Formats: sequence, C-alpha cells, structure tokens
Amino acid sequence: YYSIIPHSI
Amino acid sequence: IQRTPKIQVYSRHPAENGKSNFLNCYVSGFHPSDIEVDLLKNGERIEKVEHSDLSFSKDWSFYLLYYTEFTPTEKDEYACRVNHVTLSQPKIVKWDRDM
Amino acid sequence: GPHSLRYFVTAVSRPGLGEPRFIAVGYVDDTQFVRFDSDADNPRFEPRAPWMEQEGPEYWEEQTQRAKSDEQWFRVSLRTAQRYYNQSKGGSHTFQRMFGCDVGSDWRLLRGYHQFAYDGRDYIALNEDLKTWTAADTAALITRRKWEQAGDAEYYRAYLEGECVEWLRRYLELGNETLLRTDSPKAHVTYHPRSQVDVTLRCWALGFYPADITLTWQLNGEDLTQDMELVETRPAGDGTFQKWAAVVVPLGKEQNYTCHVHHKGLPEPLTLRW
Repeated sequence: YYSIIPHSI
Repeated sequence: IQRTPKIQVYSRHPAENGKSNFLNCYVSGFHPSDIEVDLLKNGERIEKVEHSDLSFSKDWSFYLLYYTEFTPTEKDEYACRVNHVTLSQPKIVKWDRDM
Repeated sequence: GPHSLRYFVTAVSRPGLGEPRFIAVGYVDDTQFVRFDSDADNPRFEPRAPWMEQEGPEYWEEQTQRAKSDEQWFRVSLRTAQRYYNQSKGGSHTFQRMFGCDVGSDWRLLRGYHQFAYDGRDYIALNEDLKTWTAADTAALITRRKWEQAGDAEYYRAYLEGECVEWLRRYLELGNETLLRTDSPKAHVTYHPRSQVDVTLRCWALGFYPADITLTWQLNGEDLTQDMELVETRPAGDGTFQKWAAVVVPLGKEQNYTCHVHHKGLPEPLTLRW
C-alpha cells in the first residue's frame, strides 16, 4: 500500500 | 553526479532458429533517467517494442528492460542502440548468442 | 521465509518542457505489481501483476489519490531543493524516494525504509530505529530539523509497522501461487576461444528466483575476482533472472577452475567446471 509524504523537504 | 549505463542484449529463452523468442535489451546503473533505447533488426529500428516501468536500485541508479517478440534466423543481425548524456555517441551492442 | 514490500518513486524536473515527470512502482520481493506514470494516457495506480487485477475500484481510487498527492509534494520538493542548492531554474534535476518494509518468516517487521535522494545521491534517510534521520549534507540538515520538529518519523513508523506489514501479507496471499516460489539457478560453464595462449570461461546462471545470487571463480580452491568479469543480474522477462561471470585462462588448465553458485534454492551450493 502506497503511503504519502506530508510535506516538502 | 552521472552514471554510464550497462547494456546487455540477450534472449528470454535460449535461441534456436525458427522458434519465436523475445529479444531483450537490459540497461541498468545509469543516471540521470533520460535515455534512448532501440532494438535493431539488420540496423533498422524495431517499432513493436515494449519496456519496463522506470525503476532504480539501492544506489539510486536506474534500470530498464526493453523487449520485443521475434523469431531468430541464421542471418538476421540484431542489436541494441542506446544513447545517454554519458555517451559521446550512441552505443550499438550487437546480439551475441553466447555472450 | 522473509519478504519485502518496496516502492520506488521518481520525479524529474523538466523546465521549458512542462510539469515534472512523476513515476511510482511497487514491488513484492523481486516482482513488480503496481505502477503510476504521469506520462501515461490515463495516469492512475494500475496493476502490473495478474493477481492484482482482483482488487476493486476502492483500492485503485484511493491509491491514485495518494500518488497524486505525492506528485504535488515532489514538485515542491524539487523546487525547494533548487532553492536549497542555489541552482539554476532552467536545469533538470531528480528527486527519488524509496520506502517499504521487510518482514521475517514470523510475519513481523524486520526493517522499515523511508529514504530520499537528490540527483542520484543520498539526501535524507529514516534510520533503522524509525525515530532518527541521517542527513547527507547541510541542506538535508535543514530538512532533517524540519521533519524532526514536524514529528514525521512517528507518522512513517505508524505506516511501516501497521499498514505496510498488513498489506504485504495480503499481497503474499493474492499471489501465493507465484510469489512464494523459489527457482534454483540452472548453471553451466561455456568455452570461448580467445588468443593462442588463453581462453575465456563464462559461467552461466539461468532461470533463478529471487534475483539474489552469488557467482565466483576460484583457481585451485583459492579465489579469483580482480581479473573476473561480472555482469549485473538481469531479468529474463518471464519472472526469472540471469547472470554470468567470465575469466581469462591459459590453454590446457581449464579444469583447475571452479565456478561456485550460491542461491536460496540451492541447499548445497554449486561447483561447476567446463
């Protein structure tokens, strides 16, 4: 299952 | 900052004339991701070619499998042409039934 | 036996051509099963293995949305990285992400991954504790501090321990017919004339799965590599893999050379000669 990053670096 | 691609041209199954096989060109270990890959039949670009989804290894270097259905003969020369920013000119790797 | 779920995500800026390319691919062990491609006719999370065509719209709809979210944030990251490094807005750069989990034979988390790269070099990586970060440079130090303060590690860890492991078990059930297999390599040594002093011995390994394999040449029980040519493991195209290693050896003494093959499917390792 794909999981996202919450914000930019 | 840049990695040169490793090129391998080979068949899915061992090649014997008259039997339909698959011609593969595996390019790996390259960076950046932009790359030209063609399969050649007698120097002529093959149209009906498929390729894998862009992916990469542990060192972040990319790899791609290009493949086409074919039936090898004793006189048909096959090769893979790869161009990349790390290459001063396109590299043509001939298909060898033994290496 | 152990198993892994892995995603490999790539974003490539291309100013003057348009929006950044964005592609994600998922793997179970050495088997791809999904993909998202921004350059496709209809960009969406779609199956890349026959045993995934089972899952309904609620899977692909939710997966497509998550991918498009990351696509937007990968765009920002690319822009932010360009700012961090004071690079030209006109140049093309790459931003990569790999994540997923390793589970043991007992169906529990063995290792979780969440690491990032800029232009093919390490940027920041979630450590093995899933609490701390390793930054590759001072730019990534800025990122690390922001992600430390934001509490990102606990958020990723929550995925790695729960969602990642559970869905991996689901995939291993969906593709139980093919994923749980272990094809031992069929190996042999080929003779190829070289000079009039020496000859080339190419040790082959064919049709093995998984892709992890060990090929070495040893002369008279010792070991040889510094002269040996070793190509990287390649996909046959049928779900199996190939690899070879060659050595240049003088005429007549070919049988003093042994090729040695180590692999999961080989209880006893293989020792081969021409």
